Amino acid sequence: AEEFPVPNGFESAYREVDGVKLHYVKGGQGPLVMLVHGFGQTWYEWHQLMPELAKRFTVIAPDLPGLGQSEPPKTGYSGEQVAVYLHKLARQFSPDRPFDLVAHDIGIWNTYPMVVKNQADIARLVYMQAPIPDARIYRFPAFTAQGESLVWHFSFFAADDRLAETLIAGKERFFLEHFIKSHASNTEVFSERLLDLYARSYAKPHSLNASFEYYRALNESVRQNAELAKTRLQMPTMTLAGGGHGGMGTFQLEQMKAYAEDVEGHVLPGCGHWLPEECAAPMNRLVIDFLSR
Amino acid sequence: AEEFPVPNGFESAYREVDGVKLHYVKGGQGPLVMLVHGFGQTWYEWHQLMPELAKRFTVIAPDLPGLGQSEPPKTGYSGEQVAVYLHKLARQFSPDRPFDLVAHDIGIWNTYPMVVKNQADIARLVYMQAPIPDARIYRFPAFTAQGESLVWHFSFFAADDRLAETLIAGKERFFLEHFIKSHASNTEVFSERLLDLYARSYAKPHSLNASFEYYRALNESVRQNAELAKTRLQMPTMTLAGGGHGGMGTFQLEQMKAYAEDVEGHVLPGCGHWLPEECAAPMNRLVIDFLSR
Repeated sequence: AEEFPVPNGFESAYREVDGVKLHYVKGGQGPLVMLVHGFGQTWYEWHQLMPELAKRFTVIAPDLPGLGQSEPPKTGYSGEQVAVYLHKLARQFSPDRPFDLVAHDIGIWNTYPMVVKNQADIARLVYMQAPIPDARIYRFPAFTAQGESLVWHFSFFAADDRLAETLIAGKERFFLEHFIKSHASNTEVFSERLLDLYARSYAKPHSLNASFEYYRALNESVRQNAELAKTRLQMPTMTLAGGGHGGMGTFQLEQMKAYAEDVEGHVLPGCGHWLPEECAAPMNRLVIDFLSR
Repeated sequence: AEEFPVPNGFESAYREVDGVKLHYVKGGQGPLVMLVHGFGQTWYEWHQLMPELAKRFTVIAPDLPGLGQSEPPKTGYSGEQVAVYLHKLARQFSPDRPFDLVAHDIGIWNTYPMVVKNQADIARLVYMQAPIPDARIYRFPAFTAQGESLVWHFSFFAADDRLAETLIAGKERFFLEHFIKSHASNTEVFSERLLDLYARSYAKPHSLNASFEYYRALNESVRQNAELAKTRLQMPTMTLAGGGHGGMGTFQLEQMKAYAEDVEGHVLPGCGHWLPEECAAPMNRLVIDFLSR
């Protein structure tokens, strides 16, 4: 019944949060670290980091609402709405201590509002490989002198008429493999077995739709964040980005400098978008050291 | 067999040009005007303008290579390669006199090189609703505060692994309706009957692939034009652009001023991309008046 194999010593479980049944994988002991995945993926993208982190922390990795084995949200897909589910989930497990947060891709979109509104609950923050929704996203190019651009998919996924679901249905494995590899530097880490697992998961009709609903809410999140951003983040923050094909480069740290007072950043040469898989060992090391300081 | 109904008094015919059988519709008497369609359509987009122009001109409307009933090109799909076919076709019917040219969308891409290389063969020029391929196209955004951007489809159509044909095959009628209407202001001119006609034509497998090969050659066309643009156009030119949803707005004229010495531009309010259909009366009047000087 599990969509992905659970690491030894971890449990797959469910918690109801505001009427929404969320799936997560949990292990370890100590202060809580929540890990939040992004588009095309599930909790499983963290499966190499989780056992190392569980040596020193309690580690929880949820499926975003509607993705993996988590139920769709009953409110909506904008960042402020989804962030409520994730914040209350973390609070069920760390009610008496601030917790750490690591997020990738749209996991950023779905956590930033709860970080900025509940700063006393967040001990340390790691964000990798996606902009915080704001006006800067309107500057990315539609097309480049080398071919397809990094984020033309924002428009593809946000289009109405269920454009993305209709074109991708029946071709979910084909599309996801193209999407992953077109934003990767290191494609060999994506075995046919691994692509099969991710494709089977997001091909569930409610999960295919949920994937794109995050993008259909992106302009709403941008508008939400315009007000939230008047309060800068005060906790220690680290950004990570790939320096290779598919990576955000220096954008990640430069944007975060406008949001956070105490921020450090690293660009990983030879790595693209999918840092936990393409560049697991150095990504894991940087996260662990930053969180363990 | 005709994919579209020929206007009364016109003939549907073919002509072999450098080994490629081009389809065209021809009527009228007098000096030659060639009308060149763009993406998603065929010669038929001109069918309301042709009877009017034919009162004063010989009018020819070819199908672009690979599209409508024309064979794919044997050289390639870059602007400079395709323009050879169109120039030679026009000169078969106007061997000793300059002709007029009207082009829409990627018809611009496929005619600009033969215009700049054979300026004495072009009496007057009308371009509407697309950039000439140059470095400006790398500045359009992937995503806008309103949502879908104008030209995110550049990356989609240019993507490798035949991404666009693989996703759109079997769904051509769905996709073309969405593409056309999302770039329109006056959407109700696109009846189901008309969409059926256009979709059946570009769903031919070689036409679906040809459609996207034009975008796969776009960066080559940009590199070609960087050299060709060192000479400005000297003949009278007019640009038209829609001012409504889907329209190029002031960009059309502002770019043309870098390419032409003698240019007047119009922005048609309440009109999007598909000027001949969305705004037939004002567009036809503008074109007929400009060519009748």
